Amino acid sequence: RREDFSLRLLTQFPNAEKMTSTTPPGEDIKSSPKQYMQCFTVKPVMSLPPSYKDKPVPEQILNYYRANEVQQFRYSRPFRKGEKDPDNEFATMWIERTTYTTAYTFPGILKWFEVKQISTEEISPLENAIETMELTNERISNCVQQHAWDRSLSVHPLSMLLSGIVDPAVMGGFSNYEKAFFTEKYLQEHPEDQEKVELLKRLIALQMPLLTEGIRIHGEKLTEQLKPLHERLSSCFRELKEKVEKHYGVITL
Amino acid sequence: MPPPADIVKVAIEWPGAYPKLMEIDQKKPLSAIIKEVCDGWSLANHEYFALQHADSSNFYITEKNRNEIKNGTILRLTTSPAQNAQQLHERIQSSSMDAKLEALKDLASLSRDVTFAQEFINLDGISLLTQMVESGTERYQKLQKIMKPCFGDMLSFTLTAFVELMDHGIVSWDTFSVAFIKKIASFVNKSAIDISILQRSLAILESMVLNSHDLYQKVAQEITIGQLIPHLQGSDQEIQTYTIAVINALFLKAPDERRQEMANILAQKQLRSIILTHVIRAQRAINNEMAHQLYVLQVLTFNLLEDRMMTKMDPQDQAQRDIIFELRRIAFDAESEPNNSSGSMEKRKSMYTRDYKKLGFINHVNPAMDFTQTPPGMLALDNMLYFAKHHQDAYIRIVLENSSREDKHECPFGRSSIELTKMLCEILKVGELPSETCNDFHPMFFTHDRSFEEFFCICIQLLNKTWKEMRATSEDFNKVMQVVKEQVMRALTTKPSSLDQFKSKLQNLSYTEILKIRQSERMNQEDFQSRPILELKEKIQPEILELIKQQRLNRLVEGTCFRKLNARRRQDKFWYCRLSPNHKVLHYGDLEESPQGEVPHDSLQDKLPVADIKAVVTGKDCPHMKEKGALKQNKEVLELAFSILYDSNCQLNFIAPDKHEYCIWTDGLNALLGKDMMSDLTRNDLDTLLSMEIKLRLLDLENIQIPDAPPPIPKEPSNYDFVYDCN
Amino acid sequence: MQAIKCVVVGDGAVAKTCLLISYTTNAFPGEYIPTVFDNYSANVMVDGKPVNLGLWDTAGQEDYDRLRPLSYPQTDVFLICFSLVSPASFENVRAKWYPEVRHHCPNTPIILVGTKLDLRDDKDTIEKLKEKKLTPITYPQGLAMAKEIGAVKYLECSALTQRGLKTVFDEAIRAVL
Amino acid sequence: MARWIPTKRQKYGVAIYNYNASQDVELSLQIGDTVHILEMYEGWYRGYTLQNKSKKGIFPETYIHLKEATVEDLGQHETVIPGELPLVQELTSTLREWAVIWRKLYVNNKLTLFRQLQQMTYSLIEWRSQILSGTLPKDELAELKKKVTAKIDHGNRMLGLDLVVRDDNGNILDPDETSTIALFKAHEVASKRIEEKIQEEKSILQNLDLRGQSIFSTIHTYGLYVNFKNFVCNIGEDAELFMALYDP
Repeated sequence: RREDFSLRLLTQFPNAEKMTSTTPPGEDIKSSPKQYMQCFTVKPVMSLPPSYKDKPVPEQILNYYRANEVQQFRYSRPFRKGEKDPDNEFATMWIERTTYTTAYTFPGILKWFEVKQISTEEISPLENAIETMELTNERISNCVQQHAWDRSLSVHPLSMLLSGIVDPAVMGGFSNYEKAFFTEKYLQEHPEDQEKVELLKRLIALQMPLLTEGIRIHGEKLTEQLKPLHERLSSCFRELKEKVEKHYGVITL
Repeated sequence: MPPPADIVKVAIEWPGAYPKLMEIDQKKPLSAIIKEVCDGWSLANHEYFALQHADSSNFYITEKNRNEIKNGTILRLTTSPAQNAQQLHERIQSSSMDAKLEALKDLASLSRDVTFAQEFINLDGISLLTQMVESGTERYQKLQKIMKPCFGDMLSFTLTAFVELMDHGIVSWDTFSVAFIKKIASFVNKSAIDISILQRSLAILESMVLNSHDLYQKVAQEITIGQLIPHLQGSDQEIQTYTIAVINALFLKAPDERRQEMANILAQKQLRSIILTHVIRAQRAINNEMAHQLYVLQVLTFNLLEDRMMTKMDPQDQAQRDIIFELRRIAFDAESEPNNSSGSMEKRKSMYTRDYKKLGFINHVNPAMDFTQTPPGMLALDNMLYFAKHHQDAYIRIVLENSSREDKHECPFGRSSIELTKMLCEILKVGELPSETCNDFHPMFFTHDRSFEEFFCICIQLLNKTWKEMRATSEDFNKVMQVVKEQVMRALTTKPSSLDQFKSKLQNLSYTEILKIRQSERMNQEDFQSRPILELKEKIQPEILELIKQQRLNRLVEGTCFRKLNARRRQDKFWYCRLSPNHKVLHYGDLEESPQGEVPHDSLQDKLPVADIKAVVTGKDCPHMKEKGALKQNKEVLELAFSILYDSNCQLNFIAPDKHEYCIWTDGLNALLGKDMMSDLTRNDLDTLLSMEIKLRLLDLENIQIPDAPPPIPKEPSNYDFVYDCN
Repeated sequence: MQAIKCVVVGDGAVAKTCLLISYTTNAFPGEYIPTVFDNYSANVMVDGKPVNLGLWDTAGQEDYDRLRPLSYPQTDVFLICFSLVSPASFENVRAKWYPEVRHHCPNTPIILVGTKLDLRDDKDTIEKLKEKKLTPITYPQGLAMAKEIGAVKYLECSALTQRGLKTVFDEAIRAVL
Repeated sequence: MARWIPTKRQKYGVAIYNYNASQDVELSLQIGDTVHILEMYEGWYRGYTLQNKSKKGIFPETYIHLKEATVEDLGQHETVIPGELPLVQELTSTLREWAVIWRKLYVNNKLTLFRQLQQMTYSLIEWRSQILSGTLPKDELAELKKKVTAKIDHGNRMLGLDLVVRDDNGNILDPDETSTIALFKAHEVASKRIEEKIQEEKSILQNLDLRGQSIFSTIHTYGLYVNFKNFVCNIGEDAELFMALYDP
C-alpha cells in the first residue's frame, strides 16, 4: 500500500520531508534547498493488446496485459467545480486526471523510471457519472464472467456487489443521476449536453441486462442464506426494471 | 516475580496467649491463618480478630501488611481493625472518662494504622472526636472546671487522634465542627497551658490552614499575632516551632495585600528580633525545623519585598520620578548648586549629561532606565530611601566619590545600586518562594528588620573602598562587581550572624592579606587536582563525551535481543533493536526470539525518529508500571523498564536484558535527545580516560614544573616587521 | 488464496464511508473519490499469503436494522465505529449498536475503532463542544468502554490523516488470521 | 609580533598551561602542546606547531617553558643521563601513537585489551618519570631498558605496527642505515623476541610452572624461604627444633 512505499523511500533518504499537495509541484521548492518529495499511487493505463482488438479473449490474457507493458498513467483528481450541495457530492466533482507518459514500459531493466511527459484533463460530473457507472458495470461483468468459467468459487463478493449496487443505501446514486442530469434544470445548465444524459440513459439501459446476468447468476449460485438477499434483489430489480422502462424513460433492449 | 520467604518461623501471640511457633506459609488467604491461630487460642468469630505485629507498630495484619512478617517478629493476634474501630466508637464518644482517656491514647497510637484507618473512617470516629470534646466539654463542666489538667490532656489526645486520622484524608478534612476551633482557640487565645495541649492545638491551627483558605480565614480570627508570640515566649522549643509555623501559614494563605500588612506587624511586634533573641543566640536550639522556621520568616520578609522586586513599575511616573530626584539631591547636592533641585527640562537634560557621564549611563535621557530593569526597580529606590533613613553616610560618600569623576572609574549609582540589589537578592534568596528545601537560617537577617538594606549598603561601601584599593573602572564594572560578589561569598560562607560580625568579616575580606590564604587553599586544592590543568582538561571536554555517545550509538545499532512488557509466556523476551546508520530510523519492536539478535529489516516497530520521541521515563516512571492491572510487572526490572514518549499514546514500555546495557541505551537516546548521559559507566570511563589523557600531556614538561597561575604577557613589538619572516 | 466478509456500522453523522473508501482507494488523505455505491472490498496481503476481503458497508439508521441481520451470518469479524469528538456517537453505540450487535453475533471477534482523532484534538472544535457541553472525550475512557465489552481490540484512526488507519485494518484482517 | 630570529633554540616551543586565542594561531594550550618554533622574538615565540607543522603559534616567552635545545636530548646534552633520553622522547612519540590507537579502540568492544593497554601504559609512564632523573644505577638502566623495549614491541605486535630494532641504548642506532646485514639479523632477533613473548603470553595464559623453569634454566642456586611460628603443644621441658631437608 501507498505509505509502506513512502516509508521505504524515506528510508532511502535523509531529510525525510514530504510534499502534501500531492498533485501539483511547488515553485519555491523548485529552487529552495531541503529536498522535498511526494508519494501517491497512480493508475496503470490499460495496455493495447495487439491483434486482440475484438477476439473472444479469455481472462488471463487481459489481466496480464492489465498491469504490464504499460507506458501511460493517469491520476484522478477530485475537485469541486460548481455549487456544493450538502445532500450530494456530485454537483461539483471535476476530475483533472494527469497523464503520465514515461520513456519505456514496465517491466523494464529498472523497477522504476522517470516520466518523459505529463498532461492533465478536466472531467464533467456528467462524464464522471458516465464512465464511473460504466466501469462499475464492467466490474459486474468481471464478477459474473469469472464465476461463469469458475465454479469451485467463493460466491461471497457477488453478494458484496449485489448488496452495494442494489441499494445505493447510504447514498442514492440513481436518484442522484436523475436530479443531477435527468432533471431539465441541468438541461438548461447544459441544454445541448442532453447528448450526454442520453448516453447515461443508454448506460443504465445496458446496465439492466447486465444486472440481469447478476441476478440470474445469483439465482444459480443462490444458497439459503442468499435467499432473503435475493428476494430483496429481485424485488428492487424488476422495480428498477420498470424504472428504466418508464420512470427513467430509457428505451430498453 | 518470585515470592519472598513465605515459610516463616514467627511468634504468634494474643494478649494472654503463650506463643506457639510453626512454619506459617503466607500464600493462603489470611482468613485461614487467622482461623488456625484463633482455633489454637480456642477463638471462633475469625473476622472479628486480626493478627498484628507485636512490634512497636501494634498494626493489625491484613493482606496489605503481612509482607512485614519476618522470622522472629512476634505476631500478636487481637481484634480486627473494624472491631477496633467499633470499640473506639463506643469508648471514644461515651460518657466514661478514664475509658475515653485510655481508649483515646489507643486511638492516637492507632491512627497511623492505615489498615485500621480504613474501617475507622468508614465509622467516622473523627466526628466522634468532635462530639467527645465539644459536646463532652459541656456535659462534665461542673467538675471539669477542676479536672482541667486531666481534661486538657484528654482533649490533647483528641487533637493527636484528629490530626493522625486527618492525614489519611480518606475522611475529608472538615470533620471537626466550629466548637473544635473554639477549643483550639481557647488553647491559643488564653494564657499558658500544658505542653501537649498547646502543641497539638498549634498543630491543628496549622492543619486547618493547610486544609483550605476558608479554614485559613476562620482560624485567623483565633490566631492573632499579638497572642501568637507568648507561644514563642513559651520557652519550650516545640511551642516555638509550631507558633512560627503558624506565622508562616498566615503569611502563606493570606493575599499578598494582607501579606505586606503581616510583614509590617512582624516588624513591629519584634517577631524577627524576638525570635532571634529567643532561639538563635539564646539557649534554645536550632534544629533542622528551627532552621526552616527562621529561614521561612526571613524569606517571607524577602518575598514581601518581592512585591517590589518582580514587576516592572513605571520608570517615568512623576511620583517615583520626584522621589528619585530627592534621593539624587540628598545624595549629589554636596557637589550641586541649589538651582538644579527643581530646574527646567533642558537643565534636567544638561545635569543628566554632566552628572551621568560621570556615571557612564548609556541612556542619559532618564536615569530611570537604570531602574527600568527589575528586580528591583523601585526597591533599589527603597534601598536608597532606607539609606536616607539609616545609611545616608555610605549613600552620600559613595555618591560623592562617583559624583566627582567623569572617567570610567566611576560608580554608576543608579546602575550600581540596581544591579547590586538584584545580585544580592539572588545570592541572599531575597524574594524567593519559601520552601523547606533550603535548611539554613541567617541570624544576620534576624539582627535587623532591614538587614537586607544594610547588607546592600555595606556591600556598596566595601565595593567602593575596594575600588579605591583595586582602581576599579566601569569597563570592569561587571568584573569588579563579580569581585564584590566574591567578597560577599567569602563572607556568607563564614556565615556572619549579625551586623557587627558582617562588618568585621567584610572588612577583613577587603583585600588586605587573606587573599594569600584563600589562594593558598586553592594551591592546596590543585596539589592533588591541578586546577589550572583542570582548566586545560575540561576546556576541550566535548570530544571524549561525543565519542562515547557515538560509541554507545553504535551499540544501539548493534543493539540486543531487547525485552518487552511481561515478555514471559512464549513471548519475545528477546527482540532486536538495530539503529540503521540513518540515525533517524530504529528497527525494533515485537521481534522474534532471536539467536543472533539483529536481522536488519523493517522491524515490527520499524520507524523511530527523534521527532516523535519526546523523552524517556525509567522503571516505576513507566506508565505500564504505573499500570495497575494486566501490566503489573514486578519492580526488580526497574533497572530494565523504560518508557519513551512518542505520539503520546504509544509508549516504549519495554524491559532491558540487564542494567548497564539499559544505561548505555538510555545514554544513546539522550544523545539523540542531545542531553547528559545516564550511565555511571559513562562518567567513570570519561573521567579516567580524560584524566589519563591529560596525564598523557605532562610528558612534555616534566622534570621541571609548571607556573600554575597565569604569568604576565611579555611584551611584543606590535608591528609585523619580522626580523626573521614567517614560513 | 481466500476471501473474508466483514461488516462496518456507525453513526450516520460521520460517514465511515470516507474511511473505507480512502483506505481501499489508497489515495491521498482528504482527497478521496466519493462514489455512488456502498459495500467496499479490498484484496490485501497481510502476512505471507494475500487474501481478498469485502466490507459490508451498511446504512446505520435503526429502521435499517430490518435488512442488516440478513447479512449477519458468516460475518468473519465486525467493525463497530463512532466518532471520538461525538459523545452523541458514544450514546448511539453504547445504547443501541454495542448491545444489539453483541446480541446478534455474540460469538465473533469485534474491534471498536475511533474516528476524527485529528478532530478529537481540534481546539476550536473542543471549545465548541464545551460551549455546547459536548465533552472532548479522550482515548483512556474509550479504552475503558472497550474493556466494558472486553473487545478483542480497539483503535482509532483519522481520515484526514490515515493515521493508524493502515494499522486499524491490519489488526482487522489479522484478527481472523 | 615582530623582531623574530632564525634559530633552533625555540624547538622547545613548549606550553606551560592554558592560553588565549589573542594571536591568529593561539588557544588554551595543553601540557604537551609543543610548537616547533623558528621565528624567535624575545618575549614571544611563533613557529610550526606539533599538531600543525604547517602553521605557526605565537606564544609568550614566560608562557613558553623554553629550554635551550631542540626536541632532542643529547645534542645540547639535555639527557639527565647521556643518550637514553632520546629513548624516552621516542617513547613519548610512541605514547602518542598508543593514544590515537586506543582512541579508535573503544568502538569495538575487545576493551580488556584496551585496559591492559593502559596498564602497560602506566608502567611506561612511571618508568618515564623515574628515568626523568639520574635515579637508577646503570645496570638497572640496562634491565629496565630491556623491559621497556619489551613493552614497546609488545604494543606494536598487538597493534600491527612495525618492528623497532636496536634493543640496547637507542632502538634506533641500527636504523642509521649504515650496515645492511646487521639490519636483517636485528630484525630477525626482534622477531624472535616477539614470538617468544606472544608464546609466553598464550602460555602463561594457561601454564604457570613451565614459566618458572624457563626462568631457572640459567640460574641454579635458590633459597627455599622458611618462616616458623610456634610448635603447638605443651612439651613441659626444654626442646630443640631440628629442621633439615631429607630425600627418601
